Amino acid sequence: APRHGHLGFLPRKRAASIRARVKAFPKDDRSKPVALTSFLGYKAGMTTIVRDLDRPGSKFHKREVVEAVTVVDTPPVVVVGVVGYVETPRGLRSLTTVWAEHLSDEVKRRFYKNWYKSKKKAFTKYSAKYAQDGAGIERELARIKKYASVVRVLVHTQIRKTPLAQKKAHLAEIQLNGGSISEKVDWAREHFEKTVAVDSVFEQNEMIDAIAVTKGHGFEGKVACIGAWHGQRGYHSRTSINHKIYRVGKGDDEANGATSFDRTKKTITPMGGFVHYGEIKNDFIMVKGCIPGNRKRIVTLRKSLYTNTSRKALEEVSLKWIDTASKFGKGRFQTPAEKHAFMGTLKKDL
Amino acid sequence: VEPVVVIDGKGHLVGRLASVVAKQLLNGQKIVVVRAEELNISGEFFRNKLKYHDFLRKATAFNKTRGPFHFRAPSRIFYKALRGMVSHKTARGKAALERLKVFEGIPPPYDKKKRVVVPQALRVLRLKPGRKYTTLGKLSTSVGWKYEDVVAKLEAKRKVSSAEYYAKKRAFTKKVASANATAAESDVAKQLAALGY
RNA sequence: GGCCAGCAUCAGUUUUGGUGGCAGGAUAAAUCCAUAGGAAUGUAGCUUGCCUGGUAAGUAUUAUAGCCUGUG
RNA sequence: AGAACUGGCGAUGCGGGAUGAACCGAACGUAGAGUUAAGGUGCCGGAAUACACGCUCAUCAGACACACAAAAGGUGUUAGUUCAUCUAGACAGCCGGACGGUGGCCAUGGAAGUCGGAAUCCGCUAAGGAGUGUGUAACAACUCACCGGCCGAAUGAACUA
RNA sequence: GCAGUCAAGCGUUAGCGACAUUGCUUUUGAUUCUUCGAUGUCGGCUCUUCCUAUCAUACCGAAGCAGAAUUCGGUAA
RNA sequence: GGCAUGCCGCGAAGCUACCAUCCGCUGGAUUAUGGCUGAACGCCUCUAAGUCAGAAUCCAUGCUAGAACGCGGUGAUUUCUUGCUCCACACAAUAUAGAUGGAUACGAAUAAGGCGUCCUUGUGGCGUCGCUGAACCAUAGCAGGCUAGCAACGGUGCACUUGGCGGAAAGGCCUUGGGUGCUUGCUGGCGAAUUGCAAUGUCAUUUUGCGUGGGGAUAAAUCAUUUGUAUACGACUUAGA
Repeated sequence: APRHGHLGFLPRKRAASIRARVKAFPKDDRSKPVALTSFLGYKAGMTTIVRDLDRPGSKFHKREVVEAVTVVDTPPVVVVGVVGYVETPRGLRSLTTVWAEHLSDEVKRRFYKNWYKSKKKAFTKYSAKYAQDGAGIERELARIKKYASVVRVLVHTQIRKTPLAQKKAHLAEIQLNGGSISEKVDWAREHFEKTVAVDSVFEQNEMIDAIAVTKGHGFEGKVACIGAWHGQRGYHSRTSINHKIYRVGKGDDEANGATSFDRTKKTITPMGGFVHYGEIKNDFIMVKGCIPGNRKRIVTLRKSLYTNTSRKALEEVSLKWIDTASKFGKGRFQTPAEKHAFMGTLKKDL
Repeated sequence: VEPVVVIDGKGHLVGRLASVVAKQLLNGQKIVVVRAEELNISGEFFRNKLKYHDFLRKATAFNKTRGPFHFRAPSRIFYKALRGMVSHKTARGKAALERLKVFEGIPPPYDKKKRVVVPQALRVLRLKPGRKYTTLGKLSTSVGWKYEDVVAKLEAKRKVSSAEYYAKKRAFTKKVASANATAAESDVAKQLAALGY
């Protein structure tokens, strides 16, 4: 009979870092343009979407169905550097790293720990080398062109722009899908300090996989028949695959929550706000199902590492309405207008 | 006589080469091995695979984490065979093993350095013609060594560079030989010839 | 006025090389020379079909090579 | 199971046998020199990865208290014995003959040789089975048992290690 | 098993003996209504680990296997 | 308002659920099996040589952890503990799994190759070599002195300087320009003693510290408060010049 879990997931010691490191990246298709392999963000909360589907041969074909969906915060991102790797018998080794020298205070805080007590002796000294006519970054580009057949770009999250006010941002590597590494490095150099749009990397109905750290539960350490004669739960990296993206959330403008059917002008911000989270005011991605971890936990979005031709991925969504009632209790209305209509005027109104 | 000797694994028997390397190491002789992926083992491929699988089963019965690592790299496999020949659990064995180094392919700066072979260990010389033999590279690839393709490109590049260097050396030596022939018939040349040169 | 070594030759144990003269075999035997013969895995030559100038067995037991046998 | 008899341990050190209280050797004070028994001379392991005649492909050979699952069997290998084929053309490979009474006699819708079954003849020759098989309602259709046309020098059968 | 039978081979070379072989081995799918002194602690829960002399799934194979479905040899833990 | 976790209906939240929801991979090598070519044996043949398709089998793709004693890159590294670091030498102690000339670089085949040559550039012809590296350089001066010239103007140590190549651990190699020593390639003027018939007779550096003098830089994390996504206890992630 089965056992108390999967032996491949044991031992289950605590994760070495809150941020889930990417184990692998999708194969580099040279014929495709210079796109982005993955993205990083913080998940806000859960919501319910009611929609119909075009699924011929299914019992619920042409019938409206409600499925669990989640909203992940993903504000605009700016590239901070580029990293190249060379294949070796010991594996892929980092050749050299480059920086634009135009690093925001967020990455400086991330690098340091006691920023308030820190003297703020940032990269300025090294930047002074770059703050010239050049020929240094040109040398780095030449080195990464002659070698480093695989290039990974470095980006940092706009933690300051996140609804949950914070000063320290996360940093992680992201690969490219473009042609020969010449185009990759040229695009990376041109895109230094340039804003990155989430919608440019994903699209509706796209199948994606994500990695995150599950909720911790503290110490979790009876039958006296275990050994023959002849202690932690949660707070570990976990992966999930085959997640359908229903719609790209352009949360910097109204009408994102309402669909073409309901057109109930409002934002996806649940009444009162997300539990233990702020108020979304920037770009976000809508993905069905659920992702490990809790609110404010960093998550990574990847396109499954491979292309899928199954009809499930091909099928397109027909969102009719998105639920945004107050999750802080037994919510009954989507916007204050509905609550006022139901209850009418109140003492506070006069 | 040389302080350091580089042995090419290509076309060499694992057992004899390992035995001679271990014997030389115990006498205070630095030895380094290159192109270990090109090493060969007698017998047919299936027999070698079955023999290797037998060692894989061996491990710590109850604690399946501290058992001897079942290395997949050809260099590590070659080192493991030499380990059993030397007194590993001794100070002398540990000291001798330090002098020994094994790498897949020919990484620098050993690429520029001279390479030699062991006449009493050549597979082509000692193994009878027609006898089945197995290449260590194939076994490594079959046992999860996902690095054969990576080594191939570096080996090809090094071979091209060495071919260019050999062409330059041949061009120089042709002129050297022409000059030596021109210098012949001189009195010093006659004296050298009469004195064994 | 002693202790530790080197050098030359010494007596015992012992190890590894060089060299000369003798006795024994079939008074070693092969090899070498002479003598009369035999054969082919036929030597020169001759002979027949083919064809650039070789080829095959037919003859040829030593001839423009040699072998063996018996004896001295 | 039981008898007389021999050796060792008993009372025992030492070299080797991975190690074995019964194995091989071996006359036990303290040191030096040189030669050996047993085991060997690829490493642990001190000694030739020595010569020479052959075998061994083994999916875990082989280095195994030698004891029995052990008798054969392998279109696996190496070496040998006997009996015949033979230039009155050695075995094997391509082509034809394979007849005539006859479709034998009894069984009977059909057994023309190949669903039943007794002998299997005589005529005839280089040779022909009242049939070896493949397949037919009934022959019919094709092969060899046996022979010849070409080849072209050793071949087939039973045993032993 | 016993007692033979044929006799590949070994034989004091009269005897042995491999494989087959005959007799125990309610002929009308009837009913035996049969289930005969185990002197011993083991028996059953959960989970793990190992074998294949493997039930399903998987692999292919031989069948009066036309399909459905069925009989069986083998690979595979 | 306390009291009898007194209770009642609701009740977030702590726990937690087939008693709720989202997902649960794809390329090769094989077993048995079906074949190819083709012997073995003048036939034949899936096997002896190779090879095709081929199992939930095997390897990786993917997933969890990560050598707590593996690795690469990146930023900084103390202004009055003036403390610290690089480089030229300056004395010491340290110890060398053990210097006592030189790791001298094609690859492929081993029933075949390297070199020069001819063209027709060929899987070509000719000559040349292996049958060991017992090979090539270099090796003369106090562990290598003080000097005179001869002809070459070559060989080479040394700091600058020009460009190129090298990322598998590159940290290495070649080279443009002269400058400064050696030159035993050749011939001469001198010291060798006494270190007593031998007592390795050292002149190789590994690291560390203080000194001179030309430059170089002006940080950290923890303690503590706080926070809670972490949370038995520890650890850990946030915020305050």
